[PDB]
Amino acid sequence: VFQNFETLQLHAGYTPDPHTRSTAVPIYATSSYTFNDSAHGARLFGLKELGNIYSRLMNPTVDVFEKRIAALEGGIAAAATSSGQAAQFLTIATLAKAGDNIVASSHLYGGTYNQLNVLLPRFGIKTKFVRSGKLEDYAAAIDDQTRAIYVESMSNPDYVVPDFEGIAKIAHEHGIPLVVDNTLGAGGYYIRPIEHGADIVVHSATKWIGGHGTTIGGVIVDSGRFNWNKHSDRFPEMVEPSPSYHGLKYWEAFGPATFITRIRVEMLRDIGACLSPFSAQQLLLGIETLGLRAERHAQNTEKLSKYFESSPNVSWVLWPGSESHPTYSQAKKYLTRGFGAMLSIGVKGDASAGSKVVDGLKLVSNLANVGDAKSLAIHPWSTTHEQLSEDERLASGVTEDMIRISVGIEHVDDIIADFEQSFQKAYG
Amino acid sequence: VFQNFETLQLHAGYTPDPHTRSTAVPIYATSSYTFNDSAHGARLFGLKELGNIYSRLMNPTVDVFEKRIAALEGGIAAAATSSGQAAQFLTIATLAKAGDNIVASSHLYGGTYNQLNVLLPRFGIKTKFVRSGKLEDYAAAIDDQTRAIYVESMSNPDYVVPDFEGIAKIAHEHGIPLVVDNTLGAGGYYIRPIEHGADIVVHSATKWIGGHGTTIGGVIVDSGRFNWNKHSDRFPEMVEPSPSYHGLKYWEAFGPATFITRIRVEMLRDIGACLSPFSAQQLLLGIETLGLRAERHAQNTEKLSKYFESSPNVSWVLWPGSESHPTYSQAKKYLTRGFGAMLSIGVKGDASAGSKVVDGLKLVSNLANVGDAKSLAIHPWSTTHEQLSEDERLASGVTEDMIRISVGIEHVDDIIADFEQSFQKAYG
Ligand SMILES: *[C@@H](N[C@@H](C=C)C(=O)O)c1c(COP(=O)(O)O)cnc(C)c1O
Ligand SMILES: C/C=C(/N=C/c1c(COP(=O)(O)O)cnc(C)c1O)C(=O)O
Repeated sequence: VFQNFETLQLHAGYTPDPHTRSTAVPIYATSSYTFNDSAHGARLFGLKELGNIYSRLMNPTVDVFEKRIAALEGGIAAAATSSGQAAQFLTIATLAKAGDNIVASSHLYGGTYNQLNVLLPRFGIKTKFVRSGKLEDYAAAIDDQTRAIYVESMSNPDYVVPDFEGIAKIAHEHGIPLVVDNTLGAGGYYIRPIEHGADIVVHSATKWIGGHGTTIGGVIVDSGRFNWNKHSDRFPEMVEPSPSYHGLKYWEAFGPATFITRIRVEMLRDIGACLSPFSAQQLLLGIETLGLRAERHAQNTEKLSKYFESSPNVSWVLWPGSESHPTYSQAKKYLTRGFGAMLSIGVKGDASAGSKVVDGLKLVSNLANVGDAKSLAIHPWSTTHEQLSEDERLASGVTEDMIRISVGIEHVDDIIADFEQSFQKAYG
Repeated sequence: VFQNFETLQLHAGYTPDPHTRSTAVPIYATSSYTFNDSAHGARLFGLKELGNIYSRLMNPTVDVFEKRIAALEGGIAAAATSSGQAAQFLTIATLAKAGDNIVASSHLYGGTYNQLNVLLPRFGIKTKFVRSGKLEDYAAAIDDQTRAIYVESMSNPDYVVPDFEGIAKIAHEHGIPLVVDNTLGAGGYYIRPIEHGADIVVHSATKWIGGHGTTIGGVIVDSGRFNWNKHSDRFPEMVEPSPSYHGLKYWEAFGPATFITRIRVEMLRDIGACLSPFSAQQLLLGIETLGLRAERHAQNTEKLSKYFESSPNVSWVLWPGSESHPTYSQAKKYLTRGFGAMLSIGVKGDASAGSKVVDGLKLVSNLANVGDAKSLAIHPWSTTHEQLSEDERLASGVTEDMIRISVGIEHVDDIIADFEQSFQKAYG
């Protein structure tokens, strides 16, 4: 047992196996695992014994990655997926089925919005979007078919910080879990939603968790704290005999691990959005420095917001740590280890000034990603949120003059100098 | 243009890029691809220009994998998935939505059956199973909500070969595509369903395509031969303005590549079951020997069926090249380059005779996989088909005494000798 993020990110969930004593995690580039005998195979498939069967469901490299992220977020267990989008999809598909709905903040990553608003309705799963952040609107949107409340721990790219505890209380009084996308909380370093009532946490490990922009992946973290038996009227599949496994009852067999066990033995087994062990190993190398990177990211982001605030060329600065931020009181309560790695800005001049400043950058990179160690910038109105209508973009805090900046871990003087010379060129 | 499988498996879909001139396919371990300028990023996201955006959707290593398989199967294009299960799920989820159904053969790999019988119904998508293989029963099952016919080119694990041409006509005359799971066809080497009417081909690339049991992966191959416009009454999303892309009309923009385009810009984008480049490079190493391996696999299987036919300890041999096989007339018609890499057997003795024989093998491995270069054996009643009810296993051809054998490319004498010594320990 360790308390400290900086120790867990190096040590949790792995012990050198006695056979090789390998200090680093091996890459188990295998699809299969040989049975000891026929009866052993029968027990593994019959869920009468834990053990490796097939890498669509489990892999010892992926397993270290799952346990470590679980330990950092404070959950009991995790399941890795092939992407952050798949982490969201498998979660929602386990909680809900045709005829159900979920309640969700309207401030979302554009891919999430399109998934909730376009894809899932094809399967009879609808989403009601709440724009205000007000507790009473979240409560009003819930009905008898609702199966979750869904929010981002810091919305991409306007950085709304939700009232985690208030929203969790509403969810729990209605008998539904709170699902938090904690991607912008950097693996639990900036924000730890399970400590504030979240029942399930999903991540795009592609971002800060991975940290180096090499690898797509996602992960689903189960708090173990939602009582599926007590709320079985909304979730009968969690307690009733399972058609997939000859009347197996998940709650009776697995208890607090019921949700994440279903994710694995039903959803990964049948949807098949599994993570490669090569990908897991790249994510593990990033996790080994997650706290150090997230610490420098937030320091650079703070200094860079100061420079932007006093710049004659900057119209506005959106940074969650600012006392003029619309949700500063939530940010102050929940972000006590740095106010994130992100800021957005609007620049002065005509409609083409935003592109001229980005295109003039020579150190910052213009691409679709966040949470690289390299500094990035993009115009989300035309990119990450392009699929939404203009009204849905504005309802998500995405404006047409906004430049989203993912602040890297380069020396902050070089980042500042890069904008400062790009400003000279577009203005004077 | 090359004709020959043996040449395509080494050359199709890749030319050394002029910058590095790398003869082998590089591993593009990157999440992102830097824009030339802001306008370029907007053109990419707007689907106005072809180009790398983000590895959840596209990756140059994965692109070679996709093009090479499409060329080997005779399709216009392909999309990779994280697993064979994901390939099937994304395909059906694009053809069907809540309220729709598909018609499928009852002779299915157990995970596919569970997908169709248990998972997809939760999304309002039901499956009607046909047990007889009779053209009339396939036709009687279709109704106005049907969206495809689904068959395996050689069913796992009784090796029923369908009447491809007859079934493809039933599908096309009712306005629906024939979707064929060609996993046991070995990437098109043994069977090329598109030559016999199939519109969409799915593989588990985990099997013979990869050929070394290192990597999970899937692929979807579009023939480009199904007129979505002519059948827009059953598939309106193929022609009607798309809510994901501001009214874009897919058929009008992409024509015969419409289905495979939606797989990428809708399903891989939103479900996110993508393949990593490390996985793709492993599978490309497989594909470079696929014809050589499949040829040796089938030579060994033929000789091994001969050995089993004349063994006193064997009760029955099930091999699609046998003139006694139930669908031998289909097999003789569609399998002209070797009768596959699989056989099944039942052994004399009590209930525990099959386990005695498998457990006594020292060269053949007892595990869950087919299509490894190493020879494999398993008991599908308690493993790959365990989730099915007894009646469902029997209607898929699976019985309790069945030993499924994936014949490897070891020297056939060592394979035979392995069975001999296990036969002598268990039968005196
Ligand atoms: C292969 N399924 C194997 C399970 C270990 C087996 O031993 O048969 C398979 C699949 C699933 O593909 P993934 O395992 O998700 O890549 C799909 N269709 C067929 C016909 C298979 O054999
Ligand atoms: C290019 C994509 C970026 N976003 C990703 C993302 C995902 C989706 O996660 P995968 O990309 O599927 O791993 C989920 N949740 C959040 C808050 C995200 O930011 C981007 O914003 O620029």
